[PDB]
Amino acid sequence: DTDENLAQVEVQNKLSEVLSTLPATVQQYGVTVSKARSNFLMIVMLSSDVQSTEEMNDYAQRNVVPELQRIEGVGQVRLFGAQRAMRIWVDPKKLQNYNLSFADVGSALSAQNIQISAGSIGSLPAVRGQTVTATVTAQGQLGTAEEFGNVILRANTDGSNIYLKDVAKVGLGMEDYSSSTRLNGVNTTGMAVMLSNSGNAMATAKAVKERLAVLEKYFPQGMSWKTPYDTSKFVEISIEKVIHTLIEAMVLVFVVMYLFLQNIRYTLIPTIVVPISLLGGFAFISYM
Amino acid sequence: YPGASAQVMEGSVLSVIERNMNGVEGLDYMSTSADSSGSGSVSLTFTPDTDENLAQVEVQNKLSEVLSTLPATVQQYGVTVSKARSNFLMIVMLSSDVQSTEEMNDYAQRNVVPELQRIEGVGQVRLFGAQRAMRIWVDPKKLQ
Amino acid sequence: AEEFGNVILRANTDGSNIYLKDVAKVGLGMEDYSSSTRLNGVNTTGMAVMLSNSGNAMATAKAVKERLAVLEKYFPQGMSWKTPYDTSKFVEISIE
Amino acid sequence: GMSINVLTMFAMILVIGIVVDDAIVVVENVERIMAGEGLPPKEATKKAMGQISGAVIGITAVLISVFVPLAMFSGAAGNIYKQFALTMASSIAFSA
Amino acid sequence: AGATKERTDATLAQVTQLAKSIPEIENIITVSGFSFSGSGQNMAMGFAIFKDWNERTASGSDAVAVAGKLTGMMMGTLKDGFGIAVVPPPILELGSGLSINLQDRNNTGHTALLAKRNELIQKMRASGLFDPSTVRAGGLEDSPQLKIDINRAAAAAQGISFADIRTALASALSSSYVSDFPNQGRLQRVMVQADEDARMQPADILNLTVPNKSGVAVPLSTIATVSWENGTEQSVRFNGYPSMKLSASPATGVSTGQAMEAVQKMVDELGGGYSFEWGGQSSEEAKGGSQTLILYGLAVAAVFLVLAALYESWSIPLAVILVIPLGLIGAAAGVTGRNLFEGLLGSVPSFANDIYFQVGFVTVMGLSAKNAILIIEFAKDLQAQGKSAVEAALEAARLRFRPIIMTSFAFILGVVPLYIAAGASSASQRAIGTTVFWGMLVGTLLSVFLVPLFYVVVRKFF
Amino acid sequence: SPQLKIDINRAAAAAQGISFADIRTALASALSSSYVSDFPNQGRLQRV
Repeated sequence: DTDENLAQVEVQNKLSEVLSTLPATVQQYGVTVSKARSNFLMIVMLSSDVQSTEEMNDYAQRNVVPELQRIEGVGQVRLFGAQRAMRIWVDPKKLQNYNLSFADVGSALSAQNIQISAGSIGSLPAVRGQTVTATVTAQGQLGTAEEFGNVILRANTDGSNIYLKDVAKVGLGMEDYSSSTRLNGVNTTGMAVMLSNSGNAMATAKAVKERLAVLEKYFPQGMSWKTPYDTSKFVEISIEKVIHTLIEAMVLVFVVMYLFLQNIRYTLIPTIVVPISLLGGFAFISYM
Repeated sequence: YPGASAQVMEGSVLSVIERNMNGVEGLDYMSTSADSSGSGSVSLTFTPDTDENLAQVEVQNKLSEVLSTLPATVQQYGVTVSKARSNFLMIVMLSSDVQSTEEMNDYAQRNVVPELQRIEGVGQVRLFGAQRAMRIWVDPKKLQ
Repeated sequence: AEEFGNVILRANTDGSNIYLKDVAKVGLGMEDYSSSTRLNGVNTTGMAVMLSNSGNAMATAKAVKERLAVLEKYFPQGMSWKTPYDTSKFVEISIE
Repeated sequence: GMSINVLTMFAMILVIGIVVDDAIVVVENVERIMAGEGLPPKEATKKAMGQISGAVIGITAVLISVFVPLAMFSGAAGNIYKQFALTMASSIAFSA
Repeated sequence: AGATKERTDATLAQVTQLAKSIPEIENIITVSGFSFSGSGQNMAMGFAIFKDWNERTASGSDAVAVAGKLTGMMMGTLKDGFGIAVVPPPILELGSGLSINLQDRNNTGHTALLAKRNELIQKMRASGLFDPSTVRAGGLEDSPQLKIDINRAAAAAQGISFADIRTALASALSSSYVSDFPNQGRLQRVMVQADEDARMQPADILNLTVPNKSGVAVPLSTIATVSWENGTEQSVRFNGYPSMKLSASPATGVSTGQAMEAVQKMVDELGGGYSFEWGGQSSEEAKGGSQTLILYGLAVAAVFLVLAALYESWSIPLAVILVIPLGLIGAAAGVTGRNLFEGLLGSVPSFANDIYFQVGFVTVMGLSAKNAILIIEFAKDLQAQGKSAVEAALEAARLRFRPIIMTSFAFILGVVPLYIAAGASSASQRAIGTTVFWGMLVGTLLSVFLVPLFYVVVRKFF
Repeated sequence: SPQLKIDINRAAAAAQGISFADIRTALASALSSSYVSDFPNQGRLQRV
């Protein structure tokens, strides 16, 4: 008896009661709850020349969450790969060289890279006859790989500073490096949309392929979208089959009746009866 | 986020929630309003078929998954979820002579939550002002 | 507030203590100081009730005004409640 | 389950004529017959109901038919339309 | 911009003064810190509630008139503030809302997106497709902000960790939540914030002494620079993309079709990688008026069918659905006729094709069908007895004249209280008052003469 | 699968060794990465 609405959130209920006892690394990561049909509706292969797999995975995350999760029917979209992160690759030998460690570099980034909020001038409460109220900004967040390399791991007394530029190779990489997707050999990066428990196949896949059609207009060009996997085409075949077969059976039934009743007047009526009686069934179908 | 300007508020807090808010069922569209008052908002308007019960709590679902990555100041404050019609039914003006605005706001919080939120129909009561706190006003010169 | 002023910020070796009474003005204030409400000029403080998505207008407003009626009995006196804004009166006009 | 909207009352105020319409159609026809056929209150009504019953059925069915599709709209204007149409469709059904 | 509670409560004080110069207004409620656009020290809004409807019965006492008078007073006397009074929409919201949300679908600078926002605004004002006036960027204000540049070279030389700098600026400017304390049987908040004398001077920002690693108190003056630049006071992210609200309207003179059409092309013009979308208010549900041919499609189909069901032919339904425009010309001339009347003396004629005209017209179309059904059903009986078309039609019209008058004129008179209705929701009560009254009067009149003709025209052809 | 098993006698930790916590930080951050903070990348808070 399907009621994913009451169950998914009673699951989140127990997990909200649980998250604290979970390891600090896991709790920082976050444990997700999903009412997920494990079946794949369709894949959307993104192939580009100027872009790379890492780079596409960053813009994939730019058209997939705002747009491909909003679409009706789809209750989950799984991206093959990972959005890009600031990967820092320390060398343990250069660590023991300066009498350093992983705890030092970790704390270094935890200190020299923090979100700082100041406040405002002439905020409330204010003095009498104050004139201007203005917020003040300060940035304690490193944005580029170079700024991450110039972070201090240790300050020597003579004025010399040990940088992450010395002990580590810093740059933009991915969060994970496990999943490898390939269309016909070439390195492509596809997105798999799955159905929620109220998900369709023709209407949903129609929606995602004509939504991605407009999405492509705002792509960094050189970016194309192919949909090899598609179960909506199997459904289209079914409605093609119902039209063709009903035509075959109807033309057939007419023939036997005309061959027996031997006049167009006699035979024209029961073939006019069947669309009416089947349309009646069709009405009952939408009702239930 | 008391100190957060518009951009810091939008980026460090509001944008973190939004990225998890269209996995919610029947999500028609969503907007975000981050201002310099140290307050931030993100609205999720749903498709016409009304079921606020399933939606409000799927919102809380994603936000329960989110609260940890949010700034320590915000997480200590707490981020609230509400199925709110923005229209004002009525205002209840409390006027007193012996009492002051600060003092009334303390007893306002004494008759409004136990009583004016229990009442059927009302799903939100907004108090104009704030309940009283132990304010400590340090002088930075006496600090140095 | 007095107990908050006598908190130690630093204990000197001779026995002297640096208090918050010295470095700060401590007392009861508000959590925020932004919103300013005024009825006809005088400094009043009103409460705005909004409807849930299953909210009425006549029944709800009736309920809150006759609930606050009994609530006033337990008020620290000198405390009066006025309801200038009211959309239930528009409904009463309709049934009239 | 619909709370009484304003338009619903408009109906019943507009409709109030149309509920009398059938009562009028009947009462006028017996009155015509109580002058034309001019027979005792029972026999005149027999002649009335015999010539005018189906004529009343007409009025009912045509108002019922024309008023139902105003409801088949979804949305804000759809809600208001469906309300007014349903309250009418009920009132005419009970007048019929 | 750069406003504070003092100047705001000063403007609000002037507002309360002007509102209390108006006898229609009973009470006024001024609230500083909030407006429809946004929040802050510059934002404020007032609720000028009126006296009873019964007293405000004179030309210039309607909510729109006081709104216009008050706004005019403020625009003339209000110092240090843009103040305007507007009237609340009847239903849907519970002003004319037009929400475009120009989002950038490329990671370009916010400055470029708002420059393209103003570009969209400017080009839409210059164009006639987006009819002039009602042009205003929705959201909030741009304000001069302070920008503390902190070189990490100073932090590495003799400076302190960024964390301590954060603690300094945050706790000295925007208070710091430290713990909970028991107050009168309730756990309240304890908050630490720097004095007014400090966190209010722009130059004082550097004067705060951050705790160096060695227990030294060092001012920001040695490690930081303050830059008096500009910045937004409201960041809007619509649908995952940072957007901006701008306004432009085609109202009471031009259909919204062409404007909503050209605007997509407008957004296409700049960048090409920029997009827009729609939000809005009651005016978006006002759009639900081009769904009408399906209404009357289902209407005349249901009537034609039921007619062909009861009367058991196809000529009579055609003799009745022929009568539906006769009530239409009556309702339309009634609305137009009252828009004529009200415009000559002292009022602004405000009747139109609203929902009350529509629901009222549906009624009229029903009653007219009833009338046509009545006479043509009797003439249907009379054609059976070999009575000629003109004969059967005349004897029918002769026999159904009195009841038709008796019913219709009981109804036409019955909606006169709605026709003359005043007070609360009077605009609606009179809207459905006019369209029903004149729609049924002219409807009945034209029908009662042309319906016996309708039988003769139809039956002599069928 | 063939796995590696690091046996750590607490006698060594008590003699000249370090707390188990630091050993955890070492092995975890040296083998399976360590999530330290968030950084602003092209208008989006990503991971470092």
